[PDB]
Amino acid sequence: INPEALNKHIAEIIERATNEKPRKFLETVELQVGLKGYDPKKDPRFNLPNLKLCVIADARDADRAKKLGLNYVEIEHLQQFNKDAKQIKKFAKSYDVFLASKSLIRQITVYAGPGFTKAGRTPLPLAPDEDLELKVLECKVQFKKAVGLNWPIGNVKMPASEIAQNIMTTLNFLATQLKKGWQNIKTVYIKSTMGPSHRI
RNA sequence: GGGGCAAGAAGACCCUUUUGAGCUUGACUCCAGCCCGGGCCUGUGGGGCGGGGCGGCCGGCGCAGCGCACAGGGGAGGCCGC
Repeated sequence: INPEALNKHIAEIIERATNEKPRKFLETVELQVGLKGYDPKKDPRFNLPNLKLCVIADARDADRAKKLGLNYVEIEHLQQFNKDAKQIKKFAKSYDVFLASKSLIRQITVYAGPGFTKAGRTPLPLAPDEDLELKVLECKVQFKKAVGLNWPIGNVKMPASEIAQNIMTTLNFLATQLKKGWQNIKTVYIKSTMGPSHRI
């Protein structure tokens, strides 16, 4: 049950991995959970709660975004969205997670903001005075029709004790989401990006 | 032998009764009988198939695109010269 020993090995295999390593300990850690007593047809589905967010925002949010290092955009490609509809698929893939503006809600809501979600991207509302900076820090369950759920503990090189806190939070939450409870999950795995999986 | 509505015989016809019986069925509720399955009786052996668990490995076409994309993640570089 103790996941600490398997986490302790993670640093050891990291030695030969190398990798792209953006704010990663030479890789990204993952939690892969198998499932039992559940199928896509029935409905106890629940959606609940380096890394990046697309700052589709306005003045000040843009100024902090260049200073932080996040891409910032407004009406330039808003109108160009009318010119190309593939443009909304191109920019949704361009940013794994997105970040809308509360002030700039007006322009995207009337336009391609739900179009962004047609490909599958909904940006997160941000007034510039509210800290776009601390929203990054804020950054889940998704049974839907997927029986097998894999999430990333993160490109975390942070202490293994923090790593085990997140390995636990997801796990108690997954059971809280599963009607049987902790006995609806067949397997729990912890692994490096190109490295092998280790159990709980 | 006309009458004594002469005598038998608490009409056996037909009604009534929360009164019966015999028979019937595809009435309601059932019982023997029988058929069927498993347990017990009930020993001493030899096999074979299938499930579950494990456990290797192999696969999967609307073409749009680059081709059969099984999917959930990681992932821009690893370790394929990819």
